[PDB]
Amino acid sequence: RKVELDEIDRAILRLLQEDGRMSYSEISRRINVPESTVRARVNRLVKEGVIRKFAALINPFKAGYEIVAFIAVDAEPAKVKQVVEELAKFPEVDVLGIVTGAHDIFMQVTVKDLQELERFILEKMAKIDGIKSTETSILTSVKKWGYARVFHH
Amino acid sequence: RKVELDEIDRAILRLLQEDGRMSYSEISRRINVPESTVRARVNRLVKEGVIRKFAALINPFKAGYEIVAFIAVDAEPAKVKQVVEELAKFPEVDVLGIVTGAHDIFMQVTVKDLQELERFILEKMAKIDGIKSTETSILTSVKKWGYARVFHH
Amino acid sequence: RKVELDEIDRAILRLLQEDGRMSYSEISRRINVPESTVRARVNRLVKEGVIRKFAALINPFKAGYEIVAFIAVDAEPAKVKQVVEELAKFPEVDVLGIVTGAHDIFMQVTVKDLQELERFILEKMAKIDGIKSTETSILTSVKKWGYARVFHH
Amino acid sequence: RKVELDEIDRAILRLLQEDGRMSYSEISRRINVPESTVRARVNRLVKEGVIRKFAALINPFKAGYEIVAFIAVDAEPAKVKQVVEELAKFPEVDVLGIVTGAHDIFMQVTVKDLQELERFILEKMAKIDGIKSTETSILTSVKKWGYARVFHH
Amino acid sequence: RKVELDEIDRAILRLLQEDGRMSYSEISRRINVPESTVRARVNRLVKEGVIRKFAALINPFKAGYEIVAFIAVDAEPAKVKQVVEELAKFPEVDVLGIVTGAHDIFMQVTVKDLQELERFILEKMAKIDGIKSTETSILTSVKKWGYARVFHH
Amino acid sequence: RKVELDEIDRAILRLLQEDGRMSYSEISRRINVPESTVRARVNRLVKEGVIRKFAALINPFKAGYEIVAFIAVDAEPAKVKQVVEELAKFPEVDVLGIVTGAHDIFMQVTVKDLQELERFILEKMAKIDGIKSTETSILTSVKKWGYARVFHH
Amino acid sequence: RKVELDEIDRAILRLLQEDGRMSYSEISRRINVPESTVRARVNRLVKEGVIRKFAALINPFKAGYEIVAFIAVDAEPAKVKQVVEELAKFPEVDVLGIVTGAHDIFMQVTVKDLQELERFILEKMAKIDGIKSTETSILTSVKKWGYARVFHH
Amino acid sequence: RKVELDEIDRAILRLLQEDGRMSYSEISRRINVPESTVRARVNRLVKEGVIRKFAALINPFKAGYEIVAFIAVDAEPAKVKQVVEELAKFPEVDVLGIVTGAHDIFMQVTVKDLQELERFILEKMAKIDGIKSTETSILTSVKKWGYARVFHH
Ligand SMILES: CC[C@H](C)[C@H](N)C(=O)O
Ligand SMILES: CC[C@H](C)[C@H](N)C(=O)O
Ligand SMILES: CC[C@H](C)[C@H](N)C(=O)O
Ligand SMILES: CC[C@H](C)[C@H](N)C(=O)O
Ligand SMILES: CC[C@H](C)[C@H](N)C(=O)O
Ligand SMILES: CC[C@H](C)[C@H](N)C(=O)O
Ligand SMILES: CC[C@H](C)[C@H](N)C(=O)O
Ligand SMILES: CC[C@H](C)[C@H](N)C(=O)O
Repeated sequence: RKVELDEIDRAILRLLQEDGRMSYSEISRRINVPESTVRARVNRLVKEGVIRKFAALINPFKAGYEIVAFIAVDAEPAKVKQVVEELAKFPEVDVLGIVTGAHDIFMQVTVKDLQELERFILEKMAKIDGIKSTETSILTSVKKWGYARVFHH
Repeated sequence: RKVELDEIDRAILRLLQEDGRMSYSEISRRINVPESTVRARVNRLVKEGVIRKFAALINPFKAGYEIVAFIAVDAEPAKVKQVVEELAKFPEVDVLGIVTGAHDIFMQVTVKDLQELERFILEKMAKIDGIKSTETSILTSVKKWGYARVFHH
Repeated sequence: RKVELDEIDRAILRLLQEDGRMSYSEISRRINVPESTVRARVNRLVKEGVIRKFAALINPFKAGYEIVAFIAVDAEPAKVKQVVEELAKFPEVDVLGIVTGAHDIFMQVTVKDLQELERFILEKMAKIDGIKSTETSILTSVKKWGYARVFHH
Repeated sequence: RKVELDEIDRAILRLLQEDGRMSYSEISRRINVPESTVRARVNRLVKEGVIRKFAALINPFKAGYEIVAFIAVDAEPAKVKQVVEELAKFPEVDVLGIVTGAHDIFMQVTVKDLQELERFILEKMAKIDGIKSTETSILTSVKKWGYARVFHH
Repeated sequence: RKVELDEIDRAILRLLQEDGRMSYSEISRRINVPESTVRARVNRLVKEGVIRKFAALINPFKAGYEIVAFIAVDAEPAKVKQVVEELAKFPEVDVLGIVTGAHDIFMQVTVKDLQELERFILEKMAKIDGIKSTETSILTSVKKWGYARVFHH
Repeated sequence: RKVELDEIDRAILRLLQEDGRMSYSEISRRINVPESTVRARVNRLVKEGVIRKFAALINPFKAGYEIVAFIAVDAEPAKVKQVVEELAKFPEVDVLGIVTGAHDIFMQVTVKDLQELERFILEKMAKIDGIKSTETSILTSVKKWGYARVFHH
Repeated sequence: RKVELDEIDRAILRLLQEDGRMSYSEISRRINVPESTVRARVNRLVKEGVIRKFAALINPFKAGYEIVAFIAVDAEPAKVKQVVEELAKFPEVDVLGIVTGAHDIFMQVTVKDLQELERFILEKMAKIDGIKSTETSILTSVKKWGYARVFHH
Repeated sequence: RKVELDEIDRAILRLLQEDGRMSYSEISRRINVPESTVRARVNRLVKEGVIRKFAALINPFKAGYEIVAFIAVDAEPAKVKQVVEELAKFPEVDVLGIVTGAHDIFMQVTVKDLQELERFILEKMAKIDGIKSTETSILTSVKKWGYARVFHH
């Protein structure tokens, strides 16, 4: 699973997290590596899946999403994988995985308001076979943002 | 807090989540809007903070990070804000906020292995005044990735 | 959903929470606004649903109700709305809503004694399809009263 | 503590919960009891504290309050009474009491938005000596309203 | 439900808790009341059910019972009463009732050893329709004994 | 700790749990053992502590106690024994021990009403050094009674 | 169940826990007991089952197992024994028993990595009839090792 | 940390878990490898720490230990490592590590009876600085044994 990375790969990844739209000319000047080996190394990082893709990181509060929430899901053990497959199709779901501990499934969701949160949980998620329970924790403030998939509804 | 957005702004945001390195020429062709109004609208989205920035979205598993975890933190009520300020300085911390529910603080962290996770929790976080308890849930698989800040240690 | 309110509307709402039977003559003298615009503004607040209605606020302990309790209900996710619809028909139920967190449904109930509480939970609520569990917290003292619907059994 | 009530008292209480502004003339016609004994019985109910007072029952969502929440508070056992005394002074707090179970103190609060909820919990409640922990459950919908004290901030 | 008691009744109850085999002659001397009114008052206390009966209070540890445990039972809400009826038939069960809180049913049991505890829980209680879960808390020491029904197996 | 018991001892214990005031004449007739060996065996059971004593078993509901409750206590680990010593002095406390599990101390209490329960928990128990938390479960009905120490306040 | 042991048996057991491959010659010299009575006593300890067997105690981390975890299992009460029988067949399971408390079944498992842990829980354990829930706690460091059954997959 | 192992190493480890006292002559015959390379490979496994040591695996129930328990420990975050260091010195503690989840520290202990368990928890563990809480789960039956360090008190 791990892809071999060297010092130059990590330097490129650091710059492309500073500014995802950085030119390979600018990376080249800053790490004293040829534009050409920069370009080739980025194409390999993408080809290998180290870079899934590039994105605009959106502030959902500024975009008019009032509700960013973490939902902990309890699911029938034999249905956990199928429940994750169904959850992944909703554009409200930003982050989704299977976890150790007291809950089986962990997700982050972004919705416009509390009535949209309740519709999402009770009219969409609750119809998935195998969901026994949900526990929603609503962010009241965010110090460090992750990734929000927004306006895909 | 909400910034006024129209149909064209949302279209641009959708494309810039598809490919964060999309040229304004390419957005212009795809939404039949001038490169020039595309450029001006993106500069306003960034200026207003709707777009925090652009980034490479990294697969931490492929980058050699074996541990992606959610940590729920219980903190002395009067210290919650100060605890968040201290937590935000660690490059292991990808996502960090204050939440409603049974826990006060929610975060995602990315570390190389279980011994790095324990060092992070017991030799870094545990020295913060006001942390009473931590509960770590380790991702065993991720269906939908968020945002990982990686190689900043 | 929000109804537009100005300074005078809020002043009227403050007085009508001080004394729900306050004459529009008395409100008029106290906020130096005409009885006539007071009357018209109250009719609009009621028409718009800002004022649901006026009520006597009853002390259930003084009325002979010994048990004021909060019940947290866990329900099958797909049945939560239908469970709330059935719960709303009981006159024991004063306050009833859907909530984020560890429980799905939150309610306040008022009953005469512990045997009436057990009959309510086990012979009325428990027959509702979709209720998995109830957790009752009994008020031993009330510092600030809400609203009790009483003698409707 | 219980005040002696008869059939006519309960009939009056039922009507004054139907419409808190009902004339004693109207109650008199509906229960075939003299306006005069109606008036005297209501004055005794108020004098005895059975009727705390009359109020407008406000829909906080329509009044522009987006957040109606139940907060469960864990407090140092020796400080529970003093914590309740301090909590009672905030106009955000609608309902407040001491409870049996896993939490010591139960309250309902009404605030304008999530940032006001966090300020209330972390900059007001958290400064009270003896509060160890809070757990907030946010109403996403209300089927049966209680009592909200609003515009007193 | 409450049976009318006076000063002399309470005095008799105090003495009959000091020594359940106390003669009415001895009670008569100690409270300066006639043996005859003592006898008549005890017959009424028994007839009315204030005194369920008299018993030897046994130390189960000294009787060779190593395990005195409290079991909290979670039951399907619609089956709680029937579950209690079935539980009451086992002679291992000393105390049994329905409770407010996180559990539905509370009991104390006395068994000879850990293998008898597991047989009781898994081969007797677990076959009752409606039991979803049990949580056993084993007494490691008893400061104040209640009542143990022993040698009835 | 275990005291040696034979078939006749167990037979006597069974009868003295049927009726704690049973004459040794009556036990003698029912188990075909001499009154004299019956008497000697009971004196040894008491001397050895197998029989702590005899008591009237009281129905607290009929005696006017409305509240029979189980309280789970969380205590500082180093103070658990001292907390039990202090708890044992209250006549409200019927049963008291140290337990395995999520709570340290388990007790049953009997008080007249909810205001007496709150005074007991907050003005008596809460002043004990080392009590961190209490969780009270109130009996709404009792199928099998234990032992209540009553009228000792 | 207990097998009679004397001073010499316990001395032999202490030495055979120091070094499971200790010669009976070496035990004989160290406890000043004949090789022959040492041999006979060890054969009886094995025959009686006091010594289940001898084993190499393996460090799973050094053997390339990255994941040593404790799994708490919640099971339908009537199926707990059958669930344990099925769990015992997996070579990943090192320690397995039935427990008092909030969980029914407790086990330790050893697997190569997080993806093997998830496959074990979701594709093997989850197919067992009667498993309602699992809670995995992953060891981040071990101060005192138990017993790991390794390379049996 | 991982030590390089081949097919022959794993075969030797499998046999030395079957019988920890197996002669290298017997391993040699069973895997068709020279006694001499068997001996050298075992000396390297021990030298590298893959084999911590060899031991008799004892059945504590047969050895007269009635109580095998798992204890979950909650500790002040800054003291977790020091608490583990102190816990490791007790011979009652068989297995001890730091864990992810709701508890910080996990251990297995073996003691003779319930009074020894309470003395261990309250007079030994509870005196360790930083222990906030313990939760003991007692094994009622063991299907698969781990490792018990016994008679070292
Ligand atoms: C793979 C983990 C599963 C889903 C569960 N949360 C557990 O801890 O065992
Ligand atoms: C702002 C929320 C705080 C931190 C706490 N989690 C609560 O629910 O009340
Ligand atoms: C709408 C909320 C639902 C009912 C659940 N309590 C949760 O937190 O996810
Ligand atoms: C009066 C009740 C106290 C505050 C606590 N909640 C208990 O159940 O014991
Ligand atoms: C009657 C009480 C029921 C059984 C449940 N324990 C509750 O608290 O609501
Ligand atoms: C003796 C038991 C202590 C008090 C705690 N309840 C535990 O389970 O470990
Ligand atoms: C035998 C114990 C069962 C499985 C459950 N854990 C209880 O505590 O009652
Ligand atoms: C290293 C883990 C710590 C001790 C805690 N149990 C947590 O999950 O975060």
